[PDB]
Amino acid sequence: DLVKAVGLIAGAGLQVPNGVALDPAFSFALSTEVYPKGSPLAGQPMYPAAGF
Amino acid sequence: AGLDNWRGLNVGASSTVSGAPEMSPASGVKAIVGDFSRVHWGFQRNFPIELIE
Repeated sequence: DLVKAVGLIAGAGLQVPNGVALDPAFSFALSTEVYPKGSPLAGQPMYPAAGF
Repeated sequence: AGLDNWRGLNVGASSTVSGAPEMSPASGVKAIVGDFSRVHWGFQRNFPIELIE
């Protein structure tokens, strides 16, 4: 939903998004997945989450 | 942010490739790829901003 949300604003190629307001009940709803070793950005949070 | 390089090519992004606001029904074209050295273009004369009163 977050990706589709930022896609809704940045989809037309207009209005570059920045700054995200989250809710505490929605911060935990996000998965704490992290990029593997193979790809770059290794050891970096894939989502805002709440555990980091 | 729109990537500037893709597989060793030069990538530029603008609303001219389809001409969404300028054209009316839109061409529907999403991309134009090729040897852009084959197209010769230039300003034979380029004026600055002129104020007429």
